[PDB]
Amino acid sequence: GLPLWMGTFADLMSLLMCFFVLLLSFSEMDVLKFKQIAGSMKFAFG
Amino acid sequence: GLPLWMGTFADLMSLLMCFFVLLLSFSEMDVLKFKQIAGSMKFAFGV
Amino acid sequence: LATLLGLIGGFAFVIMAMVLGDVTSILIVVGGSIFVVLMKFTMGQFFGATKIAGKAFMFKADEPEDLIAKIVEMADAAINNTFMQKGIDLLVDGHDADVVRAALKKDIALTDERHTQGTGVFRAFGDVAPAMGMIGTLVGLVAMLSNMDDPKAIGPAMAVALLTTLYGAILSNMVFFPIADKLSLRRDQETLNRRLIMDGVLAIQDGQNPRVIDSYLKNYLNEGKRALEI
Amino acid sequence: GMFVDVTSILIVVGGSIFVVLMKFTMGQFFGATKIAGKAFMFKADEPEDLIAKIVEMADAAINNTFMQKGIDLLVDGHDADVVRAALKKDIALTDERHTQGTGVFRAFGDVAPAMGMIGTLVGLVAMLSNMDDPKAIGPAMAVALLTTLYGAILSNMVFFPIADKLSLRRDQETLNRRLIMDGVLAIQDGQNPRVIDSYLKNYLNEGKRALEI
Amino acid sequence: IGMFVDVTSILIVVGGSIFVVLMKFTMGQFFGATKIAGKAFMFKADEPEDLIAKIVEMADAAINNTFMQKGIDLLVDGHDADVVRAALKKDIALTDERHTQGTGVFRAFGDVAPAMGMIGTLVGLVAMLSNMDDPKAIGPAMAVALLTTLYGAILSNMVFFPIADKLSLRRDQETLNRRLIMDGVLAIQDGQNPRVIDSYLKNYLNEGKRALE
Amino acid sequence: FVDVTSILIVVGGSIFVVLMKFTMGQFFGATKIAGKAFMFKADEPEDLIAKIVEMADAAINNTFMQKGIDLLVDGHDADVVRAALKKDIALTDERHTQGTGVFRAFGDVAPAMGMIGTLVGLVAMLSNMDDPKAIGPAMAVALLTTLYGAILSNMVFFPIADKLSLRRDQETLNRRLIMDGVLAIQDGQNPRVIDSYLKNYLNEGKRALEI
Amino acid sequence: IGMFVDVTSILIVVGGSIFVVLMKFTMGQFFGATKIAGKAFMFKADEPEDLIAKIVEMADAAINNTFMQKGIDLLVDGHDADVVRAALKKDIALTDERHTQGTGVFRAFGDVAPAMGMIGTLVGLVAMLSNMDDPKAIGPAMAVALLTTLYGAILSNMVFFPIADKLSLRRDQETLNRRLIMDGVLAIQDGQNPRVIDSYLKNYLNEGKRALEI
Repeated sequence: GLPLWMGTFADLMSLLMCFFVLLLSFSEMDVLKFKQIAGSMKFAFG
Repeated sequence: GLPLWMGTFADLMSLLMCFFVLLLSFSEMDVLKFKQIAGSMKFAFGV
Repeated sequence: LATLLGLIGGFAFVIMAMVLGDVTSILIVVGGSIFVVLMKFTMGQFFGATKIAGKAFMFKADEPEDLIAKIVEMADAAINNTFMQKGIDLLVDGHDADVVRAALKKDIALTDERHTQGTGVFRAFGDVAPAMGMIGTLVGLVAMLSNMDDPKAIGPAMAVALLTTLYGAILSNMVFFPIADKLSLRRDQETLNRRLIMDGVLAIQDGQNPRVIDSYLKNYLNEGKRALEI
Repeated sequence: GMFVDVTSILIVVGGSIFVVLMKFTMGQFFGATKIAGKAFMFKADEPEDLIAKIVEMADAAINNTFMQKGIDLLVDGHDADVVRAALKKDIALTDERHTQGTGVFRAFGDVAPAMGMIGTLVGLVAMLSNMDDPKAIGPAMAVALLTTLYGAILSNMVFFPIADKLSLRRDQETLNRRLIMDGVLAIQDGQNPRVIDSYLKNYLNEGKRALEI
Repeated sequence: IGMFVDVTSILIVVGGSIFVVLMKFTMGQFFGATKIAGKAFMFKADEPEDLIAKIVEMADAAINNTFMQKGIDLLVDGHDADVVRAALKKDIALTDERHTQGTGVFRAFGDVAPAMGMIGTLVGLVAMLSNMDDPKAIGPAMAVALLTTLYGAILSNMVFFPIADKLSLRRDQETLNRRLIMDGVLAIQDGQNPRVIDSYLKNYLNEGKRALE
Repeated sequence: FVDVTSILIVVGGSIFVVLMKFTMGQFFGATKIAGKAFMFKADEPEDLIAKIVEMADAAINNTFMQKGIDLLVDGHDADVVRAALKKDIALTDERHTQGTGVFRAFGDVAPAMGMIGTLVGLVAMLSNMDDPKAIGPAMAVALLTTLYGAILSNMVFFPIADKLSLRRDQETLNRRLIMDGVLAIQDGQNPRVIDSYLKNYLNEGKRALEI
Repeated sequence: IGMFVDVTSILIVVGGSIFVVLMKFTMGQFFGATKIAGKAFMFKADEPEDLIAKIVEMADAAINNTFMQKGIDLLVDGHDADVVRAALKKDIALTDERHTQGTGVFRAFGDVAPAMGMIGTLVGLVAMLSNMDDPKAIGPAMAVALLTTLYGAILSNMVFFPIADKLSLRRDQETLNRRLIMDGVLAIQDGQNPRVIDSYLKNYLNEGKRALEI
């Protein structure tokens, strides 16, 4: 199988995902920064 | 032991979670949305 | 209280199935799972496993009580079941004890092997479903990252990709693994039934006392997972 | 308010019950529940009292069902073979019954966290999909967190400890039944009380009980 | 940079897996495992029914498969049953050992690949989070992390593990075929009737995974 | 960081689960054996070999050696003393196995209790959200529970179990050496041959690397 | 780059792993295991074919490997065949156990490192969350925790586990060569012709791992 530290790591990461989704749910993204990030990501992926 | 795919799952979660941290790098807190978020959380948890 | 537990189980399965139902997301998971499984089992064996699962989920096993009653009523005297009819025909045709024992034990081992193969196929499906769901989720993540246009379309789009992972989990813990577990339970039940038929047929052919064979049948009844029912 | 609590409870408990009911029949589950109840309110008869009772009968020649069965069989069955076989059958039946109960509760314990993770994923998908309605992400995170917490609590504090306590009770019952077996066999053989009392001493320090000394 | 990220992800995953496996297995062992996997994939194993028919044909009379040719040569060389049986068992053990080692090699590959995916993910995520204020720098880092995780998952679940179970299934088929050939050779040397040995060999048709009727 | 509530939650949950598994007396005996195997040191095998050679030349500090000598004084055959020593060795081995098992149970249970405490803390903070600036630090203390479990699952309980198993190996080696010495003494063998036989044990499954 | 180096993180990982391993291994045992790993990495195991050639070349006459050097020295000492067999078997078993315990030490290190990395990233996450007013300047505060996790993963997967696997491989090769040398010295003491022993020597060269080569 896998070591149990992997399970603890997965649970902690899912918990932090939930918390960060909550944090972002009441935050506004800068449109210019998001456009720059989108362009860089599109260039990186082909 | 644990399921063999759990590793990837942890990876995936971390991946996504880090992306959200990136999405929070250029974010701007909105007080009003926080207000109804807190109200909804209080209503949902039965308080 | 039994009705309450049955209702809660049915309601849980219904709500989880409605969460399952939404077309492509399940399709990637099932296609990947099938492709990975076919490296271990030929399509004929997979279809045989599905046949066995259907027969186990649609036809109830014959309870040991009616089998014991029928065996003892033939013993005092001297039918819908298949194996018992075959054994009865085998002894009435006229044969030694050893050949009948060998034939019925071969049939029992064949049933055990078939049920074990079905259990193995569905356990392989359960093992490989979440990994393929995760692969589908990662491909969806790549697509959404390569089509980054609107911030308000980040939430839902990601929620679609992650959806695939969910399906894998729902297919792994609520479909394939439960079917494997039910197949194992059906294998144990059918092994017990066939062993009881073995004992009864051997006693009838050997002309043993019906009382001792009745005690033997009760003793075989009082063992196994049934021990909790007493 | 109540909706998210019942949704989380439905996911976790209903999924666990559905999977176990596919695994174990309903009557067997109720038998396991009865076993757990009888093993959580009734303290096991400690072996020292059993040794005292056994040496009392040995010197001479209630409050224990197995001892009553053994003495009833001894009064009727003169040969030691039938008594030994029947009591070993009872010992094996009790062992298998407790093992099946432990298996049921451990099956619950393994199934529950998977349902907790599934509920977490459902809540996460709902939160990501809405992400804009305040009245739609509160319930989603309520479901996610409550399913994870209920899965963890039921797996590590309700079902696994009950299974472990059932295993402890099976060990204690096996020791008690074995001591009764030795007592009845000695009284059938007419053994001296002192030699059997010395013999049981190493039986006391078997396994877990070796830590106390 | 678009192809550079793909090259970097492939380098991380495949190079890490190769290095870790090479530390575990001899490099010629890796060649042997690759060759046996290629043979087990490109070629179809002889049907046991065909082997049974051929064996009963020679039994009545008293060869493309090499093991059958070796058995026939041993039988015609005027050797006793013990030496022929020992040689056939040694060949069967050698084949089983080769297939087990190949399965082990590919299982090691499939176990190491997700770990390299995790390492690449962590490297890419650190590169992103450290270069937060550089829009031109998080694209490649995110792409490396995501693609290395996806490649680890794909290689582990679709390329290496299924090859391992395919090698295990081919080991089962090879062992069954070689055992059938050995049994047929022993029956021919003993001199039994064609019908009884035909029935005995057809009894093997329902062994293991072949129950598909 | 330091939090009394978090460590109390982790230790209380772990103790409750283990007391469901083991009994209170067995847990206290496990703590006693851990203290005895930590604050004390096992006698060097070379010292025991020299001690047995000294008695071989003459014809007593360790309790097992004293017991063997006492059973040797009162004219006892090889079988009875061998059975008594084997019984004592098996009892000590099983006691150490029980201690290893209970500390393994503690190590396996602690992180789950940490995760449960973290989830409860997060639920409380979510149900009592008042100030945005306190959404960060609050979960911090919640995470303090999880970290604690991790530490207790990797720095205390698992190392204690491993040390207990190592001490079990050391004690079974020492008692096997004492058994061989008593057997040689009752056999009246030469000091040199038994010295070589005892020195053959100096390269056991853990002491070979010091060479 | 400086974003992948952190003194506190590597300190946490290495100190925790060393402290946990020292609970079950003495410092002398750890140094012995490190010496084993260094010797097995820097020196190459002698080819079995070369050893067979050297044995058959020295058979008719009546030096690199120390095992055969001690064998020929003991042969000059003229000990009994039982003494030769006992001493050679004892040396082979001692080397086998030494390599096995070196592998055990390195596997303990490899199994302990990622858990310490997880502890370190938990500490990093707590430190980051205790100093967050807005989720803006939490990039490097997450990078350091992920750095601890990456250190743990790298040390577990590419440094310690490969060393344990290489130690196991070297143990197998050393056992094979030791068995060949023991058989050769036994044959030389017996005085048989060089050719007869070679007939049965080469049957079992491809044992286990080497079974794939044919």
